[PDB]
Amino acid sequence: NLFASFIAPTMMGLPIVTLIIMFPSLLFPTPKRLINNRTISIQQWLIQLTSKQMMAIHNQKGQTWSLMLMSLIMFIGSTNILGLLPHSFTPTTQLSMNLGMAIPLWSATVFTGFRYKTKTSLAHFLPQGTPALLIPMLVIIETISLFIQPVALAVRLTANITAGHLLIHLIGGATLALLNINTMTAFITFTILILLTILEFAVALIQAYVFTLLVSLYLHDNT
Amino acid sequence: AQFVRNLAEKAPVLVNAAVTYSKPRLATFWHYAKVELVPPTPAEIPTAIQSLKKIVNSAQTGSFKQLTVKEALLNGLVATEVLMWFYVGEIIA
Amino acid sequence: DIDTAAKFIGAGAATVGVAGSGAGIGTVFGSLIIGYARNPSLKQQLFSYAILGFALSEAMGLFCLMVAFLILFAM
Amino acid sequence: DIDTAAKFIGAGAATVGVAGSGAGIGTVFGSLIIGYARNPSLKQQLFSYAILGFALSEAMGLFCLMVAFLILFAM
Amino acid sequence: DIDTAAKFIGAGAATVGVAGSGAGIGTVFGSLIIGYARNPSLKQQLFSYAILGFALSEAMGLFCLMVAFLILFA
Amino acid sequence: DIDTAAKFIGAGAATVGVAGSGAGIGTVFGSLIIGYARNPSLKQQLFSYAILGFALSEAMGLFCLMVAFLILFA
Amino acid sequence: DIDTAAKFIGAGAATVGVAGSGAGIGTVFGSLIIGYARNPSLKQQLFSYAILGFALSEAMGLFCLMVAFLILFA
Amino acid sequence: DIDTAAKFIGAGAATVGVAGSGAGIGTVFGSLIIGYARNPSLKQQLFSYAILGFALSEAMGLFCLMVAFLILFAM
Amino acid sequence: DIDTAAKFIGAGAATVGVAGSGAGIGTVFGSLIIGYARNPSLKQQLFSYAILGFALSEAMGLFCLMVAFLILFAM
Amino acid sequence: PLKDRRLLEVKLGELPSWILMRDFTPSGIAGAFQRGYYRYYNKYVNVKKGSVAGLSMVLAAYVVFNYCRSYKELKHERLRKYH
Amino acid sequence: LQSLIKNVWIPLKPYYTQVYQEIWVGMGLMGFIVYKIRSADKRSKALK
Amino acid sequence: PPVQVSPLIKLGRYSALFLGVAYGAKRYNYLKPRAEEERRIAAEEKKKQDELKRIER
Amino acid sequence: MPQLDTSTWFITITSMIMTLFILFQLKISNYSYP
Amino acid sequence: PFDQMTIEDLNEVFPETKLDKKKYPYWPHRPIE
Amino acid sequence: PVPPLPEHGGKVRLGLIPEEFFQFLYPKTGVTGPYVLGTGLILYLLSKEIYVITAETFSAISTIGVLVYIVKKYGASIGAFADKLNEQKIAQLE
Repeated sequence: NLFASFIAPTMMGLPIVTLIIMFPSLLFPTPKRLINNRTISIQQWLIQLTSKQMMAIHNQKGQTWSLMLMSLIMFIGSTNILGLLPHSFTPTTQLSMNLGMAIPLWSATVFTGFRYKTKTSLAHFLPQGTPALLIPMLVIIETISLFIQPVALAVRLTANITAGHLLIHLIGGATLALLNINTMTAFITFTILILLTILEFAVALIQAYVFTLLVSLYLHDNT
Repeated sequence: AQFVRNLAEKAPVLVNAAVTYSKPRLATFWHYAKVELVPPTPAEIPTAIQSLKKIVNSAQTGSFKQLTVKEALLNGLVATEVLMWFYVGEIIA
Repeated sequence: DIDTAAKFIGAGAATVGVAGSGAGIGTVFGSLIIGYARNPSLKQQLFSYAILGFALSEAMGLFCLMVAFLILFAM
Repeated sequence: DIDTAAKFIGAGAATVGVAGSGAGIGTVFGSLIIGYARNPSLKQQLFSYAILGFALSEAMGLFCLMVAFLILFAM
Repeated sequence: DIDTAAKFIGAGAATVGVAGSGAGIGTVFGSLIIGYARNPSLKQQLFSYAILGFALSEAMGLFCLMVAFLILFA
Repeated sequence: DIDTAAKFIGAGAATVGVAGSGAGIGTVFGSLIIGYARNPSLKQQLFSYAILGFALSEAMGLFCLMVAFLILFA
Repeated sequence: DIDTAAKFIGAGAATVGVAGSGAGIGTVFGSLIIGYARNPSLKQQLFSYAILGFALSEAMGLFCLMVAFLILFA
Repeated sequence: DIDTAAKFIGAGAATVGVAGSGAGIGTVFGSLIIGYARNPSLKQQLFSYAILGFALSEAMGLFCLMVAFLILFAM
Repeated sequence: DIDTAAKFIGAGAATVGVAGSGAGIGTVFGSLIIGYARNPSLKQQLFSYAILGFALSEAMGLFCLMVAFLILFAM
Repeated sequence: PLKDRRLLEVKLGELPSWILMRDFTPSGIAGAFQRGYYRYYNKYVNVKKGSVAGLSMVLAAYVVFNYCRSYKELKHERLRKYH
Repeated sequence: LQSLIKNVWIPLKPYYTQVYQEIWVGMGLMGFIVYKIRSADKRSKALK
Repeated sequence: PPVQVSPLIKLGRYSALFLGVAYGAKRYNYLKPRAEEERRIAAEEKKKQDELKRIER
Repeated sequence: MPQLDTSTWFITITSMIMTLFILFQLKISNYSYP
Repeated sequence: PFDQMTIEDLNEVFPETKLDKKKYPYWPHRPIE
Repeated sequence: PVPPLPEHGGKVRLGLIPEEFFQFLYPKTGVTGPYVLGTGLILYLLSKEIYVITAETFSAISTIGVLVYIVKKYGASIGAFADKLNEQKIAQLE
């Protein structure tokens, strides 16, 4: 009845949904003059700021991924906001997109970690000088909770997003239904809805930071 | 509590001020709406019927087909304007 | 009917994953009131790191409520 | 009726989320006690974050509770 | 009847929560101990805050018990 | 029967509102320890407070279990 | 059908796995509040030591929900 | 057969013995945060005594997972 | 027969008892990490109390685990 | 004095004259979408005090787009039957 | 396509060659997995 | 500053207004009974379905 | 769960790629320094 | 003036503002000091 | 070698629709044509149920209320913020 909004749309028998995804690309235009208008100066400052903040720890080699990380976070922070609107589609909640955005990165990090620093990357499986009583019962745990990385790295975001849309739909429905009965309950649930809406405006970026930070330090480790 | 009730009394004064500011803007709208206190005159009916017949003249021979677009766009938009009032009457129904 | 009541039960069970969040919430607010009581200066960063955990707990709370609905209304 | 059974059972076994509220309440009021015993000055700001936690934990409490009363009978 | 069973089942399962009361009061009087033991000049103030938290969480648990009951005597 | 198993499991469930009281006792005692280890001279009052907290948590658990007994013999 | 009602039961039961994660997350970030207030000159390392644990303690409930999904749809 | 039904249900409600590991590890890592703050020159021994704890938390939290997988596939 | 059903249910339920074990163990190691963080002239006695607490909690979980295996392989 | 004029300039009689003087190849489709975007841009955005209306339009447009996309699945709950 | 290449291969060259060697492998793995899963579900529904 | 109507439109408007008022009253009258009866007969049908599941539960 | 009607995964993925690794790496690649 | 100019115009007026492409081929073509 | 900009482009009514519309319509009805025009367009959409009402309606209402609150309270602050960044780059270079 309500999983509808997650159904992949095509106004007819044609491939449209690849336009719901590139639309954000032009809410972030590119400048050619030196000085520019507001909407560009603002985002420019924003980005200088966020980079200077997050890419501090990384070493010099690891400082080549700034583009990828900030583009990742910008794209996602756009999508997850835009999806808020009345009748808009969230191309992230299509779990497949999240898997295809998670795996390659994690794998390529691990591969940089095992192409170089072979012995040491192998070593990170054994924390330093642990009791020699339990080695296997530890180098099993580390190596199982490694492969667990991308799976959660995606699913968290996916379901986190989904739940908010579903909850707002349902609360608004029960709002109308109570309006059938009485007046004040409707206002109660409407204020509830305002709160939820703000909270979603928030998580929709919290998760971007989480994502491209997890990745940043996963590169910090296996660089 | 009582202070909130006192704030409500101040809010009531603010609401009176809100009514006070709205009334002159409303008075300007009233100036446009003050033209008729009774139904419209049947004096210009001749002018309107004659303009209608002149439209029919421009139509029958195929001479209005020399118009520019913007004019016809305008005409059709105001036509649809007049039209919406039909559904408005349905609303009354 | 039987599948219906079973959905009901699974829902009433999945409801409970919110306690981790309620705890984490009270916990981190206590931690904040403290770390401010003995350093009222850097309130700003303390509050930032408060809500950043607030979110990472409500996330899982709503994971659980989401699965509850996912079952109840859409299998 | 079996659906009636599962409805009452869902209500009961979903009315448990109160644990989050309780634990967070305890933890927050304790953190207050301590941060106050240290510095008796900023009592206002401290009690402010205190009320924040109070109501923000009762928040998830009432979330769970309204879901219970959501699927009690009215669904 | 089957439902007559679910009656007591739920009216009993609806008291799992007082766990919260337990953990709270514990942490509460713990922080109170520490208070009086770090600044004895606050005894009554922090005792009042303690009875506050006590009442609060005890009420949570006991109204959950009222839930249990109203389920019992549906 | 139907009420037999009903009450059986209702009590086997309500009997779990005790772990919180348990952990509460434990934590209040840890707090007593620290407080004393700071100010070893107010032992008496620290202990009065702690034993009170114990009374309260134990009371809550005992009520949650009296529930189970009544379920048994409701 | 009972043979799938049981799947519903099992998944609805296993949902609650992430409560431990809720806890651990809140706890860690409170501890980070504190250890940043004490010696504010180590935010960096004290953050790198927090989200690590966040990852750990989330993984260990996300697994359980994955298992609930598996039980349901396979 | 309802046999397989309750087999499934038992695995599902037995894999719950991991919220322990969750909260335990949370608390452990917070303690490490602090005990590094007040003494930033014991990092090494500190991380070692932290891993000693993380492991024997994860293990006894995972035995429930393993028990569910076992009881399901074989018995 | 349904005896198998109820036995599987009760066993996979009773096996909850390890949550507390994990939680305890974690809190234990956290406290120890602190206590040593401030006071490193105690290593031996510290470690000893630590191991004692670990064993106590692990055993208070082992009781329930072992009796679950009992209920399964015996009744 | 000109063959090609703004489609508003041209008349209805020569309407097809305009329809046939203009091109239709996809290159001439990109070379139209671009003109539209750039009119909007250089008129409501690239100004030193751009406002909300410099942006709100495209948002409330995308809205109506994704509403039209969805009309089909919404004819199933009209509160009243005979409209 | 000349405008296309001169817009998306002048700047983006040093990235796909020097840095991103290791992500394309991952995308191939992604393709592997998606193939496997679509095949599995296609199989299971071909049954029913 | 009001702008006098180009009388054509002042004519075209209120006529259509009252046309629509009449149309609405006519629709209301003409439509009430059919819907009343279709719904009442559907109520017969739903009572029959109720007794069906009563005897064919 | 309509995220499991696998029919559409190919296009979603390919478009995500096209975007995340082309357009933004064009736009943001042009931003400037203070 | 300033507003009538571009980044290349700054390459023109100030070669010391130049973001050289050798020691820092990548983006943002210089480190984050 | 680049051109400058205006001070502020096409003025707008309700922050959403441009005015040029209104003027283009001035000759025939002058002032109170567009408003009733839109009112009728909308009462029509609503009457024939080209736009059925549901929860998403109120979701849109809430988001829009939030947004207008934000702008009507922070707009000029952000405007001067940005002009400040501009003048600041000008100076820090100049």
